[PDB]
Amino acid sequence: AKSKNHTNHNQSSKNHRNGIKGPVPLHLHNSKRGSWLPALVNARRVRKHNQKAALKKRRERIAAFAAK
Amino acid sequence: HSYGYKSGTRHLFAKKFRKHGVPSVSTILTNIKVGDYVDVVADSAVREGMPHKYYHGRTGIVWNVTPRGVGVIINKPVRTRTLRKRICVRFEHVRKSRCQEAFKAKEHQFQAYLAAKKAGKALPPLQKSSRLGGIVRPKNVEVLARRVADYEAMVPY
Amino acid sequence: NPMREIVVKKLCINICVGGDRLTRASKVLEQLCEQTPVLSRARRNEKIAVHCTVRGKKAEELLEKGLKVKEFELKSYNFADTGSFGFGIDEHIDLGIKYDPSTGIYGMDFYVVLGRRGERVAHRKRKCSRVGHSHHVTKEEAMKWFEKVHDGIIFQAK
Amino acid sequence: KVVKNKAYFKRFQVKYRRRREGKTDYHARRQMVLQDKTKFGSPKYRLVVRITNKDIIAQIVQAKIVGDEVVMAAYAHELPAFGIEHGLTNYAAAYATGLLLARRTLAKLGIADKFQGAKEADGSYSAVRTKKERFPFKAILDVGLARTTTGARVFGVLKGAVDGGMAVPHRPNRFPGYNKEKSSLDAKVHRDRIFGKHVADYLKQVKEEAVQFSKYMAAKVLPESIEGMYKKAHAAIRADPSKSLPKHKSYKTKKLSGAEKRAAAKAKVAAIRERL
RNA sequence: AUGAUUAGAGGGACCUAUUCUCAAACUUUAAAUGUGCAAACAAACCGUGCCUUAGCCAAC
RNA sequence: GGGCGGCAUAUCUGUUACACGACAACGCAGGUGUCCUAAGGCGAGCUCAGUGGGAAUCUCACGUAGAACACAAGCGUAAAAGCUUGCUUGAUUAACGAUUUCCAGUACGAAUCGAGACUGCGAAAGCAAGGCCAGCGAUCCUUUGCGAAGAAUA
RNA sequence: GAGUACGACCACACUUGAGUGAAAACACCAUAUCCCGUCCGAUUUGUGAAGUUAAGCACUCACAGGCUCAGUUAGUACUGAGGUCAGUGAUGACUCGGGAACCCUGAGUGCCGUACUCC
Ligand SMILES: [Mg+2]
Ligand SMILES: [Mg+2]
Ligand SMILES: [Mg+2]
Ligand SMILES: [Mg+2]
Ligand SMILES: [Mg+2]
Ligand SMILES: [Mg+2]
Ligand SMILES: [Mg+2]
Ligand SMILES: [Mg+2]
Ligand SMILES: [Mg+2]
Ligand SMILES: [Mg+2]
Ligand SMILES: [Mg+2]
Ligand code: NA
Repeated sequence: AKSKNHTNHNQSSKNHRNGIKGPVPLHLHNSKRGSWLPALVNARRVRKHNQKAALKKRRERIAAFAAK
Repeated sequence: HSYGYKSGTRHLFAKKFRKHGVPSVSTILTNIKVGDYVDVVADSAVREGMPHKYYHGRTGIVWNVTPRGVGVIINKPVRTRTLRKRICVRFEHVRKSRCQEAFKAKEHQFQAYLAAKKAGKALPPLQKSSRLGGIVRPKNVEVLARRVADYEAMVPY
Repeated sequence: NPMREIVVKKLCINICVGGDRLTRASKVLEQLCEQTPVLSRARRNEKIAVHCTVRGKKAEELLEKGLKVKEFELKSYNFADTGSFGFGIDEHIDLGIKYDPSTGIYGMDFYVVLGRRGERVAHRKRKCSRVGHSHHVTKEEAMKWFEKVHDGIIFQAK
Repeated sequence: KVVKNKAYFKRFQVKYRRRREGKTDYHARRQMVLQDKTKFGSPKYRLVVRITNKDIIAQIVQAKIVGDEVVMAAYAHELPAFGIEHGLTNYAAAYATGLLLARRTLAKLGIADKFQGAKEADGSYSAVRTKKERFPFKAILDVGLARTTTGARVFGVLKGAVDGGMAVPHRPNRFPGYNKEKSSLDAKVHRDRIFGKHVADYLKQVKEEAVQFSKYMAAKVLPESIEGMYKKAHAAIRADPSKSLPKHKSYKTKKLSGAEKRAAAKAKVAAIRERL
């Protein structure tokens, strides 16, 4: 037989039942994958250097604390 | 049935009257950085890197810059959540957004006030509420009334 | 002012053949102007006509010859509101020809473009603009120029 | 029927001011001004060449939203402070102006004496050094609306600047003496055009003629003394580039105020009413 | 502007100025209601502070 | 109602549609399964449709696009996105980069921003991995191409 | 007070008529042996400087046309919210708010930079 195909009648009610959740903050899930490759490569080099500097800084902090 | 990529864009993707033409040199010279707020507005005279019609008139943050293109993160509700859609456009379809102009002005004014108070200078006088009462001394006082001529006049013929 | 002197800018000799006839026209025109013509395309893309563009003293000499051919038969309606005029003299043999039997007589259609010095302003690439209307040649000015040259303007309607 | 009616003006959109003045090709200007958006607006310079009827203008320009910024200029009308005092719009003059602008900008940037270029002009082609030791100053060439024909003087200014220490990216394809058949350059022809030997030959012919070259013939400018003059002008440029030519009234008209114009119109109306 | 449309007026038709009427697939203009973004705590601001980078820039 | 008819069965414009987006009818007006080595790419010159004056097609002025852009429509475009022309094959390859549209936020089809190779055009900045946006296809099976040579005591 | 070159915004800058223009420019201009390109040194390319502001260009004018900003149109048209409101109904007013457009009329008729040069 012939019946009703489309309606949006109750749909915004359903969508608002558990609300329209807001977006994730920009500081979360900010993956750089797929962005402009040269800048990505340079930033990776800087990040490797920064990890090494953090390791040295913690080692120096341990030594200076042990000095006291 | 027809749902094309550019379906229903007759008036959306059209130049305003006597404002046709290729984008301008200021658009070429504007510098776009990652983290800038931009308005996504489609330029109908380019037809390269043009955003889908949904993103016309949305504002988002730049996540990526390529030599001729801009990646913008745009909020898009779908069912019960809003996604963060990363669209790719040419730079001609973004404008430096003014959505934070008032907030930047407020922060600047607060820094300026802090500097002045540190220096001991004269703070600007405070604005006053217009809603407080007071004496009114009228210049002209007229009778507000309906007259015959109003009903006579607002009838045509 | 010496810059208002009216001069001849070009002559546009045109043969409208409408094959070997167009080749005979091309050879005749080249022999008559010392300069290679260009064939025209109609509008369906065949060659219909042969025309040339003459400038300098060659153009003035050609104008003298053609004017002698018509013997001052320039009606008033021959002139135009642009300051140009022309005339068609048939059987080029009137102007010095050789009558090679391969290429017979041919009805060349002369046309003359009269203009004032300083028209480069409207045709140069950089800063192209419009010549002032005072600097344009009028129908009357072309009349005066011609009547100074060779005379013979008799009014007509058709 | 009328084309230029009221509706025509209502619907009309004017071109840009510099387009309807016929000065700026805005497609070319937009492509010349454009940079990679990843450069984030780092400086980019156009080498502007505009040869007028009597003068050659060469500028180093930076595009800014407020208007273009001219860093250095050189003019072929300033060449007689260096010797050459005639033919200020020929190929040798264009070359000399280009070299002067190159030396001026390199001295103003402080990198002069570190980028010299070709001390002696040989007319040969050497590919520029670009990012695409210490890289030389780079500007791109802006010919404007000029026809880029082989041998044109705009590339003469280009060559002068290149010999002056610039890195203006170019191929030798439009230098005089380039043969498009062999795909090669005759450097000696370019040298001769640079030092003005074509002008000297034409001047010698004009002297043997017995209007052209009148200021030449008013001086005693022999054809054989041209090339040395251009060489010495090159040297004088390399010596002192800051050198130039040795060194309130109003003609504006009073526009009448709108009320005065209204009074004029009312008076004309009164006169025409009385006269009829 | 594009299309539809009645009638006169001035230089049978054409034009010129308008005038009777108007459009879901016409529009110069243009609401109300809407719809993106922002409104200081993983952020932003200041120091021309330091380090790092095969990133940009002629260098800095 | 079913049948007959039609395709509203995959799909593109304009309108329906209510100034974000979404939105149905066997609603309306029409398209699509092709076509193009140039009708693709680039550089350079030029300006179109129509008018008016003039020469038993050629000329000079006007001309905001009223033309054209393969094909339906909308949009866009004038020193061009149209016309002509010169030389080209970016209609190739492209390390499983990212993304939009449909959307379950799955594929397919079409797009968009890229990184590398090798190139075309261009003086250059640049512009091109088809002709913007419709023009198309899972598993299994069949079938083709790639895994040149020369080196290594392993 | 001006000019040139490059410009940003892109008519308050456009269009049509007339008028004036110091200096320096700009440009008309003169010419084709060479580079180069044309049926045509027309365009374009090269070389130049005898002349001219006649045109381009710049400023002025027009009870000019357009354009820009105002006002009027008008709290009108339309519209968000309301009624066991009126009316047979089409519709309409009212209540709490938002609020146009054309016609017409007033004013205006480019402006801001970089460099270099002339008064
Ligand atoms: Mg159902
Ligand atoms: Mg629109
Ligand atoms: Mg809506
Ligand atoms: Mg909508
Ligand atoms: Mg992938
Ligand atoms: Mg796919
Ligand atoms: Mg591309
Ligand atoms: Mg393509
Ligand atoms: Mg095409
Ligand atoms: Mg494409
Ligand atoms: Mg397609
Ligand atoms: Na590439």
